[PDB]
Amino acid sequence: AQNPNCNIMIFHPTKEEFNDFDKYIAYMESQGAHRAGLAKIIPPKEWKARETYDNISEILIATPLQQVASGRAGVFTQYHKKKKAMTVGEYRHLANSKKYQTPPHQNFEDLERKYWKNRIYNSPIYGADISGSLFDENTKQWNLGHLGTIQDLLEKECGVVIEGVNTPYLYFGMWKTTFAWHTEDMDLYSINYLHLGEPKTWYVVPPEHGQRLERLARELFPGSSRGCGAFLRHKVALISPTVLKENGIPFNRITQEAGEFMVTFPYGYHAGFNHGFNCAEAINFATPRWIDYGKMASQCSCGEARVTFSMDAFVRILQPERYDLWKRGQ
Ligand SMILES: O=C(O)c1ccnc(CNCc2ccco2)c1
Ligand code: NI
Ligand SMILES: [Zn+2]
Repeated sequence: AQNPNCNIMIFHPTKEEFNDFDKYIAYMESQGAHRAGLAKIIPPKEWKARETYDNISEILIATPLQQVASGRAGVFTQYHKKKKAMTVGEYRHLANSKKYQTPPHQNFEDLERKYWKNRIYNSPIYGADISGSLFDENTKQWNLGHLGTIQDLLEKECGVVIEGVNTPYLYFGMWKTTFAWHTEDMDLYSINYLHLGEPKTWYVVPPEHGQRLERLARELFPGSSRGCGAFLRHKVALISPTVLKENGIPFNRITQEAGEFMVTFPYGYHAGFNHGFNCAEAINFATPRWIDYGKMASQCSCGEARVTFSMDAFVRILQPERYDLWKRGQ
């Protein structure tokens, strides 16, 4: 079996290998990449997402979210307070202000230490889940707005035509902005491209050990667990690497830099934080290997989790027994 220790693998495709997205994902899996839950892909040197980032300041962040923490430094929840709209130019200026800017630090490890020591004491503002794309329409390889749709994948694999669309989202970050521990909707894959700015640090649990993370989360967030059997779907829980190590949870970490892709694999729990002002683009995708994960994915039926119209069909076709209860929640 390839990659038995479930290490995060890093790939350097050539421009020829970068031509067929599905083929390359299958190749990575042939080398065991999926066992980690996360892989890094460094694009060929000939490739670019677009010409420049000089003309992005007039994008609107209609609902910036202030991420307010509760708990202890290594075990906390965050809630999202809605703020007034602002442009990307205004947001960048805010990110770079004395109140919000990245502190002096020696290296990535020092900044990680500062994050976990100090995150709960601040409330950074995140520009999340903004429908759109920054890929040039003439970028022909790994263009996140031009991937095969999940609906077409389900149809090719299962023979059922369904409604729904699948489009990319933009994420504008600043120092300490945080993505909580989660898997993707329906335990899909994701692909994430860091277009511009400062790095993003990721934590990931191997899919084969996801239930270990779930068990710890139930113990660490007992009221949330009583409220919902799939409360990690709420995307509010943070657990530090120190706490994970104390509890024997297998995980890995890696830092993504501008110009790099990350792929998350089905049922790979992940979390992380931004180093400073940045912009990422992400989308969910599927392969034939996803279908059996989609059938088994937990669902939030308590009303809290934010679900798109497109998830209806996935639940309806893959999880007909659950559909009734899940719809009552949505
Ligand atoms: O803030 C982030 O950089 C971030 C990191 C990881 N996971 C996510 C959310 N899931 C991916 C996805 C698929 C479509 C849109 O997002 C966000
Ligand atoms: Ni994600
Ligand atoms: Zn719930």
